[PDB]
Amino acid sequence: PRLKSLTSKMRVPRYEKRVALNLDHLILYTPEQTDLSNTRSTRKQFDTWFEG
Amino acid sequence: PRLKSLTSKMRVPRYEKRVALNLDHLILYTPEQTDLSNTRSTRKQFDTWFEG
Repeated sequence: PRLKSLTSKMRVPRYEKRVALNLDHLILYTPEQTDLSNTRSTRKQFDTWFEG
Repeated sequence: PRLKSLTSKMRVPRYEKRVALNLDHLILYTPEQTDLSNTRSTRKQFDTWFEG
């Protein structure tokens, strides 16, 4: 006996009724936390400084 | 011996005397609490964002 975390009967928004929006294939998405923030800048900027 | 929750001899408002206003067929109405609030917005808005 085993199972998964995410579910489908959960209370979730619905455009129309049958639709479930937060598609439950997102099991694999956990990049670095700080890497996503705004407090760190972007890779493009980091490049253009390094080139200028 | 059995019975129901709601009653008729209860103190209730009355337009005129014979009338009972909170019609006692409301046994079946318990949608989700948050679904009724104002703190969550409406399904129409949720659609028009999703379409815009």
